[PDB]
Amino acid sequence: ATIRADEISKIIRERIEGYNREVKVVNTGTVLQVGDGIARIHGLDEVMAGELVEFEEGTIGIALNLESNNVG
Amino acid sequence: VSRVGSAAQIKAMKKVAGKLKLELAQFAELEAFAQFASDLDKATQNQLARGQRLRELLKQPQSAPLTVEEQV
Amino acid sequence: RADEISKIIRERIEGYNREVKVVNTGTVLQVGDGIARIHGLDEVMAGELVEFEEGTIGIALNLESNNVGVVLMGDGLMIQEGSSVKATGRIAQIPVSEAYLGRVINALAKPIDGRGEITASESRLIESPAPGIMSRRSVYEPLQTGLIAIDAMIPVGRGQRELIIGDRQTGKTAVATDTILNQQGQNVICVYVAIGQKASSVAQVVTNFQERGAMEYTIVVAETADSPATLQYLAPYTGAALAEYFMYRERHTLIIYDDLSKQAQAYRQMSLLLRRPPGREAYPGDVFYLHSRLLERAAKLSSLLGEGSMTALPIVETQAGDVSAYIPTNVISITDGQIFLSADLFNAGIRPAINVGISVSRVGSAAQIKAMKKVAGKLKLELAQFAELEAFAQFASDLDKATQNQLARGQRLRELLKQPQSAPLTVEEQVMTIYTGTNGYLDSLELDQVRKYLVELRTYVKTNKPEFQEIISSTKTFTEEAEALLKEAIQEQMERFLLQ
Amino acid sequence: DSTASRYASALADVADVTGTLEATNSDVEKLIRIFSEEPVYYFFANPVISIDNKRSVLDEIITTSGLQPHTANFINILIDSERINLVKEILNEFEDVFNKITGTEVAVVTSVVKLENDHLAQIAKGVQKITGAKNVRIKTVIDPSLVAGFTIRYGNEGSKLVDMSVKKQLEEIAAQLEM
Amino acid sequence: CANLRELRDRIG
Amino acid sequence: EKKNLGRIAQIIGPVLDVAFPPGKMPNIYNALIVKGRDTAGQPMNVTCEVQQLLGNNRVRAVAMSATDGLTRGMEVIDTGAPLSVPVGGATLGRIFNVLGEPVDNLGPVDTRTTSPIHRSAPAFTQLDTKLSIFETGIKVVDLLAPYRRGGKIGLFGGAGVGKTVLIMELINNIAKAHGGVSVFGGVGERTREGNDLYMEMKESGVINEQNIAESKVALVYGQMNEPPGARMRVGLTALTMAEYFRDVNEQDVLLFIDNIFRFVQAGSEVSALLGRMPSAVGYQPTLSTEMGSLQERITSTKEGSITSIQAVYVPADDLTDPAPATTFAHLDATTVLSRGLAAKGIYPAVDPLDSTSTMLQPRIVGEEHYEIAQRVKETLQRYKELQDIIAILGLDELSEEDRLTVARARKIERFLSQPFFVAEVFTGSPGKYVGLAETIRGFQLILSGELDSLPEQAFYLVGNIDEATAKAMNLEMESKL
Amino acid sequence: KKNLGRIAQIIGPVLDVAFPPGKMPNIYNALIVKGRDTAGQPMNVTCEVQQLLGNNRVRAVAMSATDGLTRGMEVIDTGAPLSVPVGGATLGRIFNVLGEPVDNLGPVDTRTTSPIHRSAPAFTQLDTKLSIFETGIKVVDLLAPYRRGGKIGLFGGAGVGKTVLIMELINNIAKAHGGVSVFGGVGERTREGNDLYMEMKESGVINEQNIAESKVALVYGQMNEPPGARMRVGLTALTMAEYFRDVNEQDVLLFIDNIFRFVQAGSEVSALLGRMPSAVGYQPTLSTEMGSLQERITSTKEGSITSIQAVYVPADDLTDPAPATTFAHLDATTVLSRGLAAKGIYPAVDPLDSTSTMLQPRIVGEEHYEIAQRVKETLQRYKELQDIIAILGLDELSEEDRLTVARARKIERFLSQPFFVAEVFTGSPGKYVGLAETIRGFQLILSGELDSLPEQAFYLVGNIDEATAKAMNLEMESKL
Ligand SMILES: Nc1ncnc2c1ncn2[C@@H]1O[C@H](COP(=O)(O)OP(=O)(O)OP(=O)(O)O)[C@@H](O)[C@H]1O
Ligand SMILES: Nc1ncnc2c1ncn2[C@@H]1O[C@H](COP(=O)(O)OP(=O)(O)O)[C@@H](O)[C@H]1O
Repeated sequence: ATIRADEISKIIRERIEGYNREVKVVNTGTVLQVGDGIARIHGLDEVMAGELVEFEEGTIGIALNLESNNVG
Repeated sequence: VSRVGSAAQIKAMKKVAGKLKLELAQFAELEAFAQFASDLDKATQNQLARGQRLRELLKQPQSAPLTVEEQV
Repeated sequence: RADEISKIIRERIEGYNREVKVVNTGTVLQVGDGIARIHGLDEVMAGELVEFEEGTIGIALNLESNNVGVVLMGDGLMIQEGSSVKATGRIAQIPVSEAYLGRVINALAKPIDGRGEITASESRLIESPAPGIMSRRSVYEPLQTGLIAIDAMIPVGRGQRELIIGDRQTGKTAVATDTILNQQGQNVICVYVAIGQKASSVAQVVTNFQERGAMEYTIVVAETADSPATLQYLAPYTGAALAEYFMYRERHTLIIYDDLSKQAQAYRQMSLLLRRPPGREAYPGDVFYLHSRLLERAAKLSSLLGEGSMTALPIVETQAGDVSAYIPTNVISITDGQIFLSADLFNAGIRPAINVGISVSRVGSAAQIKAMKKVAGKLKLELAQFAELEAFAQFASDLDKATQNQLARGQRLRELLKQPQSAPLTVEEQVMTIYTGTNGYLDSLELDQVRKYLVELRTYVKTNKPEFQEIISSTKTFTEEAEALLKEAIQEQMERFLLQ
Repeated sequence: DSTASRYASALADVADVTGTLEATNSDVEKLIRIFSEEPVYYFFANPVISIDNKRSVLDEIITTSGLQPHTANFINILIDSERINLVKEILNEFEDVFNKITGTEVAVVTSVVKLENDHLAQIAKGVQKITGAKNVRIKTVIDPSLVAGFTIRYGNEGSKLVDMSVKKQLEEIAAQLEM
Repeated sequence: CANLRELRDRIG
Repeated sequence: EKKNLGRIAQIIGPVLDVAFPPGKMPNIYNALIVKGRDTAGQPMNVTCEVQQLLGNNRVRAVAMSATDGLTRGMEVIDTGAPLSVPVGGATLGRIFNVLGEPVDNLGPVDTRTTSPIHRSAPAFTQLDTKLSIFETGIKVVDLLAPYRRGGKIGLFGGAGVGKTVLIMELINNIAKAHGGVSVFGGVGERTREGNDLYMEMKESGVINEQNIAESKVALVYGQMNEPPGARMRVGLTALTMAEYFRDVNEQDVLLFIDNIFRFVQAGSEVSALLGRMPSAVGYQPTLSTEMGSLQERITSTKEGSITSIQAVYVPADDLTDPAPATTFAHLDATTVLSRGLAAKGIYPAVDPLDSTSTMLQPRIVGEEHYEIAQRVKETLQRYKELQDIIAILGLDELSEEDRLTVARARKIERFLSQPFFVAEVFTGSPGKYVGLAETIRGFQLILSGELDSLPEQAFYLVGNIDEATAKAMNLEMESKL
Repeated sequence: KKNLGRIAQIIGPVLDVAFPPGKMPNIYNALIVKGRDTAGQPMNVTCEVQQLLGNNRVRAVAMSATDGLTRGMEVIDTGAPLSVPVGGATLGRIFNVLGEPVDNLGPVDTRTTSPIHRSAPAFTQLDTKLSIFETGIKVVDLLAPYRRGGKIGLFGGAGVGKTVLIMELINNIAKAHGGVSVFGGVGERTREGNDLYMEMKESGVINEQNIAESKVALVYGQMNEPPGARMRVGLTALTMAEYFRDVNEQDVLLFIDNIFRFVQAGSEVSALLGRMPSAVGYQPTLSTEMGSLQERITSTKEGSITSIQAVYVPADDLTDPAPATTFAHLDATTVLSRGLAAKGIYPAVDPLDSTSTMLQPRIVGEEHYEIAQRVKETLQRYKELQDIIAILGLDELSEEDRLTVARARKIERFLSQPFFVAEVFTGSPGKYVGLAETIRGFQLILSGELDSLPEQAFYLVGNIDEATAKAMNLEMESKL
């Protein structure tokens, strides 16, 4: 995708502070593009396909389709 | 339909039955229109008979070769 | 004068002195066969028509982030993909004046007849907010459409946007022209915009107007086929901006569009080129918004605004005679009623082919004058009863005399309805016609001779009883003297018609 | 925005949060001068070339020109993801984003002849006053199109344009037609 | 429409 | 809320994609006004709401007014909350557009109290149990096809059939008999018909031009001029303006949402504009969800009922396609206004036979009401059948066990016609409100067999059945002369 | 010119070429590609620029086959919008869309070449003289008269007519018209193009002995050409006709066959071009392209381009966009129906649907107008009684309406015609019958004076006198 969901300026700042540096984010992710009931979360590499991810307000989400960077 | 017409038939075929396509496609209308009938004259009572005997003779059992005279 | 002509040039040469303004100027990324996805125009309002280095003016609709996607109002062959295109502070306006009366124009409001160049200092913006509900009023006065079918059973009052919708080739253009040709004694400035119609048909219509003499007051905004997509899109709005001026200056008007299906087709063109997501039938997102924006600016203004009235009368060409398609159902939801010109009733000899049934009018009898309010009531009732008894049309075999008389009178009433081509029936004649038909006074004649009898009766009346003219034109109520005069005239004409 | 503008804004935010801004801009100029000259651009594109070889030659071309460390990580991430084929456009829009963040705005003055530095600084005063930028940068281009004076192409990207030039006689003859 | 128009004709 | 200045990055037609600083972002449906500049030289501000988020701080927002003249980079200001609608006793009489500014030019409305448009649903504990009949005051509706208070109601009949006098009667009878007020919620209302309705109101005493805040209607007119985001949200604007009435005065409210198919049409328009891939026949994918969000806040909360009356216009006349399907999945009483009956003059033109309601069942209405309603529907079925044959045989030739049926059928068909508190401006009849008990006993007396001697035109345009006997006794007095 | 191109991508027939930045061709600018052939080095395939993509590359549709083109092949822009050779030299030769001779005779001269995609004629100069036309066909001279110097449309299903009718119409008129005819095989099948070329050269129209004399000038962009070619062979025919109407001052008669190909090829290229799909599958700019063809056909005070486009209705979808946009442009439309062909009534012209704006009475003659109205009304009554007849039996209707049914049968069979070019399909010789003769026939048919003849006596008959003779023939054959 030319406009990938993992292309927010703040998000790529997080990756550009360290290229091949200190161990990645384990379980903390900033939600982005929370639109049609489908929030694309950056990070969360420990998420099992089908996880029960919680949000800030307290709205539960199933992590069905999780791509290379965004765990949608 | 045939877009080449009877120009792609033998002279015998065009002589014996070249008007056969239109005559028969016309008989189809007179058949579908005189299925329901009242006070049919002799013109219709004999024209439908001719058209019936003109439809009934195309019943080729497959894989049986008919030489050109056997159609003429 | 051989050098005085060049001396005239010195006036403007010394006049224009060119203060330093800001022109929003960006480069052209992409010319897309009608669209020019120019880049860099930041402070350009959505709708400012831009002008290129080659004078190919075009409107800027699709303002994406990194490329303002403009559409070209001309044949854009000369754009060079790098020619710096400048913006203009214009918001797609057109000049408007009284002197447009009679000269056919394009969407640029530039005269295409060529027999002059109209001057104008007043300019009405082509898109504009429609009359608000504080200013709009209810429909009082009727617009005589010249047809008995669309002025007795289904009226069209001034300010009501009826809909001439029907099958392909049924008489929509001919009925709209019959209305514009009748609208001669009255003061309505009838603007007839033609979208996508061929050049030859627009020539035939303008020469018909000039032959009938009704071209004194008719701006035929003409959009030929090879005219680009933007002009076939903009033409209804151009005619609307002319008629809105003529309405806001107290003059009742009548704007008759042509092929709103073709207008929406041109919008489909320019949007799908501009890459806007398509809805049903591939028509773009805002079709309904579009048709409303040019079609809901047509109504009667109030007393404090000037009493004027823009009475739209669109023509929506629907194929296979249906209303299920996107454009006909949208414009039917927008328009106060509709008339259905059916090709079956057209080929069956009923000209105009106005469907007497489903073709409802939302205003109802509030638009008709008192004479019509009295007579067309019985006409509508008897046509309803005849349409109910249309199944017994041939099978009425010596049946009850109520049935037989009612069916015969209905059969005669539909030949009252049908009327010749471009024949305008001034109300003073059509009231007497509908009366003569609905009160059995022509039950004696067969189905064939009703037309000849009625033409001869109308001639004899309008030549030998001119008090009926005073009554119907001035008093506008079918009172006792007019009724008795009409009865006596019918009797005398029936006698001399029997004498043949 | 565009993807290139997003990457440029990332690099500009880094040049902000780390005190290496002007060095970052000079390094980006060096880097776009590098990623011109089609052979090297085609080398960093054309994904058949192994990623290890690509990043190794990247390390070498960093340690040759001596770029800032963070912009080296930036181009390395560009190679890591499959969006390296945009690198020229990214480095191109970096001038836009860097200037917008730093507060400098570019004004392109096009004159028939070379414009003197004092009057160029006066034009800088004017553009600075009308726009509201700190250190307005005037990159002049000698053009034979005009006749007498200058055009100012200040703004976001070309958008605003003021000029005393051949546009004068152009408007004169065009509104002289008046038809 | 050769599918819808035929059914409109049949319903008529 | 905050000076959340962003730039209006992309403006495609009506949809205007605005960007925002990375700190603060307006969430979905959070209205935002842009500090726009018109071509004329006045700073008119066209309001918008965030229909969709697109991730890179750019919230795709649809406009409540024309976008002709919005430069990119214009200051867009967040409100922090959905579109504030000026609810209250103040908004009782004036006309409103979607953003909540009176367009009837009378004056400003007290914005001291305002509720957001997109307040969520009521709760399971807050919903009411008893399926309570809603006494309208029309004999036809109250007998044959009752309306559910807190439910939904469909007026299938078009305009020209008498829909405007019917809704005016319903509003005036709500203000007279019940304690509540109504809210006409015209969604995509053709402006000519809008001014028609407004003048009919002002001349029918429904709203007083001399006395506002004493009137009985909260007009919300979303004209079809306005962009698709506007006439879509006009339904929800009327809904919250009526929900304030419900949950603040505990009174029965009526929503006369104009034909729902325009609301679903506007939803399709705005979704095709947002580019979200279209669903079946062409309405939005979130058709069920959106129309349910419009018609689920129509519920009789413990505070008070908010029963609505929603015209429905089937396209191409099918119950099959999704928009009428998803609407009729919600309606609780469907009453069609019949054009032929209107032309006859049996006002109100509501068709007694084809109209139906889910409330009609005996456990809901009453066993005697269900019995008399089913018997009246069977009698009118018998008359619709024998209308064929009374032309051929005559009223005398056919059997005199069903000549009684035809006679009582004429009596019922006339007795269903009721003079209205609104028709006084046209004809001069005073107007009678008929309770449910009164029309029940009247129809029981008509159909049981007592009043087989009263003339047929004594039941026409009369209220209670004793008033019909009074009409017949007056005709008997005048029979000698 | 000299601006080398270096073609970047070749996605099917649409190839986009990355020009240098300063030197970029305009839209609709011919691009001869100096490319290799399958065998051998030299080959010139032509392309016209359709849009400028803005990455220094422009999208161009291919006029020749797209096979054999290399990514990186040199290509120059001509700077001239695909000029086509016209004049006295174009008479007699079959022309490609490129503007070349296809008949392997001596090549044409380039003395009077003309651009192919030019602006429309302005409305200020439009000759509108309404004059009826006598083609020769009974029905479409009576039921739907044609406008001389005006567009005419032979709509129809796939194979109902519209090419045998075009052949008979050219066989009739192309001799009579002093001005030449410019037949355009826009996406027509090649074998019918062969038949038309042979029929022209045998009918003295081509005059193979003196090729420079012919009253016809063909262009073939026939069915087997790349979608670029069918997109513009209509414009080639239009350019030849527009030259013969702008300069030679003679009224010309262009026959375009299957104008629907001019829209379908536009569809196949617009799909690849990047333009979004419209309704049922055609291009977005269907209407503007169709108008760009149809508007250039107008009588313009220097002559009169009468034209008969054999529009193809896609599977008789008479509501489809491709005929729905052409109905607006076509004056004397003529909808041919498969329904009235399946029963053998040829030509398959519908009596009802085929309508013309030359059936106004003051234009066509009062008695002719009245006969046309009565024929159309009788056929409409028959089409309305088709439901009662088919279900409830022929007898269950009235005995005056039965006379109207038999009269409608007589009429709809009498408006059959033996064409001269359709003798190979009929087997019977052709009879050319004038206008006044068919009026005099219909008067006696629907006046009830001769309702005794058998229905087959009115089938495939030239004139009413030949119908009377066939009645005698049939009554003798009945007993014999
Ligand atoms: N009263 C009438 N008498 C005779 N002919 C009529 C009458 N009304 C309409 N017509 C016929 O209608 C035809 C023209 O109608 P019209 O131009 O509306 O068809 P159309 O093709 O649908 O219009 P458009 O080109 O705008 O779509 C003429 O051929 C004319 O014969
Ligand atoms: N007058 C006629 N007599 C007999 N057959 C005909 C006649 N007219 C048309 N046909 C048949 O119908 C077909 C229609 O012509 P055709 O060339 O198929 O049209 P298209 O070019 O649209 O396919 C012809 O091929 C022919 O076989």
